[PDB]
Amino acid sequence: GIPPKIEALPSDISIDEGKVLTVACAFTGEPTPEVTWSCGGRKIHSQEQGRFHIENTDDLTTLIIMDVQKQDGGLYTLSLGNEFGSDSATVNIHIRS
Amino acid sequence: SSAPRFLTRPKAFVVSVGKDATLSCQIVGNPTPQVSWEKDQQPVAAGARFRLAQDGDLYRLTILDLALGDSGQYVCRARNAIGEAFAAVGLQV
Ligand SMILES: [Cl-]
Repeated sequence: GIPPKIEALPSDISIDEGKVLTVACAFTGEPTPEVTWSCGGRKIHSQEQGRFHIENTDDLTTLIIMDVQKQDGGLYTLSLGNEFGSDSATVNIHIRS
Repeated sequence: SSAPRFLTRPKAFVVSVGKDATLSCQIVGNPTPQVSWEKDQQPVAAGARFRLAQDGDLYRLTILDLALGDSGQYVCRARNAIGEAFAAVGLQV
């Protein structure tokens, strides 16, 4: 068994309103950990018809925020967890005019 | 036409300390993306320490004469008219 580890996630990222945002982060852990993206204690759900999308593989997580709006700005927390442990990391997403 | 996306996440190639090192990745987008790099939230200034280059969809940062001081979290930013794509790589020399 292997506990999970967030490889490398940026500290702060900035994007302009109306553009698409992509945050790709790699991870370790066996069995494959549960990827959980959250902002302000609220879990981000990969809604097909929505703006927010989460593309997850066995070794990589990708956060997608389409048509970025001012309200999306905040402290996003990527959190992995399996049978053998857990890891968390934060990305401060900033929105500009 | 297309927002930027990483085909390959930034990967580091190290031979040894004192020899050149490369953080490289494959990025697509339409218009073709502009790539910027930052070590520990401090942007990379091209010159003596670092050199930036790109062959087609392959973007590469070269760290000349690798030193222990080059260790840190390097963030690659692919930007275009449609969007931004971020991916990071931790270099530990
Ligand atoms: Cl940024």
